Amino acid sequence: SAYQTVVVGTDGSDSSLRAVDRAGQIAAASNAKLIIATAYFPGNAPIYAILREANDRAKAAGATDIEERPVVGAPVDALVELADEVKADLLVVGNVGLSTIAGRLLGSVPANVARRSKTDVLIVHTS
Amino acid sequence: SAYQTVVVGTDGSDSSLRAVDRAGQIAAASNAKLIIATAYFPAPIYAILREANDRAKAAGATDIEERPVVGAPVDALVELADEVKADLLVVGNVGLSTIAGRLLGSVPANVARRSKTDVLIVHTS
Ligand SMILES: Nc1ncnc2c1ncn2[C@@H]1O[C@@H]2COP(=O)(O)O[C@H]2[C@H]1O
Ligand SMILES: Nc1ncnc2c1ncn2[C@@H]1O[C@@H]2COP(=O)(O)O[C@H]2[C@H]1O
Ligand SMILES: [Cl-]
Ligand SMILES: [Cl-]
Repeated sequence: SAYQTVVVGTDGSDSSLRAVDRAGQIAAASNAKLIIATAYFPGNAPIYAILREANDRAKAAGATDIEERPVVGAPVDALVELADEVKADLLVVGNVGLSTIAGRLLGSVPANVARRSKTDVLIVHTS
Repeated sequence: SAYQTVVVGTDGSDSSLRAVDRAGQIAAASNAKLIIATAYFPAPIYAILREANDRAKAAGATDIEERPVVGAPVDALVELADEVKADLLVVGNVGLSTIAGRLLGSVPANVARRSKTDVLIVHTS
């Protein structure tokens, strides 16, 4: 059953843009819609700079159906909620934060996304 | 450039066979080889792997290897992915969102953290 809708979270980090490269490849192969999301607490010119570069990276990896979503709020909430809202088949994040003791105990975006998601989660090895 | 070598872990559970189903489909769509791995301690095992092969085929995959590996699930999956130069490791989600899991460890969380490859955690339960 092919992925139809893939959501990828980027904060503009090089690590995260690697997560976008991969989501873009997976989307192009599944023939899926890719949704690039960037969560932020709000001026807001850099959020759209992040989304256009992510778009360019995803398009270079093959994706052709790409949507950009600037989302107001915290990263975990914004990605999980977005994924429920668009009925995403897959949610993609990088792995920054997964290995520190403080991230394991206090939280990180990939770990909390993995725990909270009701869909498949791809954790791209970006660091 | 796609994923070319996909590893999926199964213990024979129905939940882990849904992870095999998804890995099969990804392998098909990517044009990759699928490796089906079952970690154990010292054969139920070939029964398990034959079911998994059947499911993976049903899913579109054709280039399949069965690989039984000795040891604990996380160690065996992570070492195998290293040895076979896996581009993607696929596991199901049992234990991931439970406190028992934070306390005893879960396969998916430990794999996500310790693998050196992309990890797809399938929402199998
Ligand atoms: N502000 C954000 N918006 C969307 N996703 C984010 C944000 N911050 C962190 N993430 C995700 O968490 C990931 C942690 O590792 P990466 O930097 O490789 O990639 C990151 C993104 O996928
Ligand atoms: N002995 C094992 N061999 C390989 N993979 C395992 C083993 N035990 C658990 N797993 C993996 O961890 C996942 C936990 O959820 P599932 O049962 O959906 O799918 C399981 C497998 O992918
Ligand atoms: Cl560690
Ligand atoms: Cl719990």
